[PDB]
Amino acid sequence: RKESYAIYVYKVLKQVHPDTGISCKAMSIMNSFVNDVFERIAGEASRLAHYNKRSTITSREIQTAVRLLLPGELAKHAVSEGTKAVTKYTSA
DNA sequence: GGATGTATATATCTGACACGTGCCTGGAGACTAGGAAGTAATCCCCTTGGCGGTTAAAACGCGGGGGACAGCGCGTACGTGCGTTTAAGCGGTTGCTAGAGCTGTCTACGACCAATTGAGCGGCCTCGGCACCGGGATTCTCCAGGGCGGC
Repeated sequence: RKESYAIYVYKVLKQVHPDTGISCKAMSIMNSFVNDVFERIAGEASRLAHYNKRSTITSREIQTAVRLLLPGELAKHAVSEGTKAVTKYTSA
């Protein structure tokens, strides 16, 4: 009961590299990275909601936080990823 | 004798004080639930002062040469100044649209709560692969017999 991100990072690793392992320190670094990106995007979306006098955080605020924080092709590819995930989640 | 410098008085300009009003946001009073303080138990990590042994890192000394720094020359590129151009800055036209603010209505979306159950965490059993032990096949070193030579 430690509430980590290790199993999902492991499944993503088996998606991109099915025959590659990962050490415990590298897994801790990946968990810290996911937590850092989560709190950056959530803080930017919270600030965006407060700037526009909105009481809710929607996918638009998350999208704007992604386009604000992520640079270059990372931003547009993450927008395409999140957009098609939201489209798949809505239709079904 | 005429006009100029200077002092006191009066009207006007301007920042500041108080009065008035709305309104809406903070304060007063009451109630309630849960966040956090406190308590006890268990277990593992950290503290302080020691010992022993390995060993690789740290320290010290010394020679030498590479590099930092100073000086000098030179030539070029930037500062300085002036005359000319040009465009910024201001004021102005003329319509339309974007956007803030306010009011109003409504609806879909998210909070909330109860029941459920299935994905996450731990252990247990098994397989894939690596490794330990016993047995069979192949090649290397050696001891002895036969033949020849000498007195």
